Amino acid sequence: EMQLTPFLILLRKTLEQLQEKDTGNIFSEPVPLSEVPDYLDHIKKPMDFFTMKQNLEAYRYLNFDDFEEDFNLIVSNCLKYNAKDTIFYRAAVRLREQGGAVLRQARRQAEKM
Ligand SMILES: CCn1c(=O)c(C)nc2cc(C(=O)N[C@@H](C)c3cnn(C)c3C)ccc21
Repeated sequence: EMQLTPFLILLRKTLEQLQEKDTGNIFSEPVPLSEVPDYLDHIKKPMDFFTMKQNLEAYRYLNFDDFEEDFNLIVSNCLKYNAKDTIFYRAAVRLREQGGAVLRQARRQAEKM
């Protein structure tokens, strides 16, 4: 199959590209429960890009689909929690669109290895 090191290099680059699409950095860190005290009542598995970076370096993404699954959680959690008329909801829609294109290109690179 493929070697670990180039795959992790690719995931690192892809994660950076996804964060670049989050210009407000609203997905960069876990949603602050100090300010959203009911968040865990609705969201079973919080996700954010800092947690994704920790998972990456902890060797918890060994295939592309697990990495993409956690990105999709960032999006879906935000769509679930926030009303449609909020900036947060619309930011998740835009991230789904822009991040999907980043991910399709990165997957093509993974399939080259
Ligand atoms: C879009 C994801 N997201 C949500 O889905 C919901 C429901 N709330 C969010 C709230 C913040 C947030 O509070 N950011 C800044 C003002 C702040 C204030 N104090 N602290 C410690 C921080 C980080 C960020 C993202 C959020």
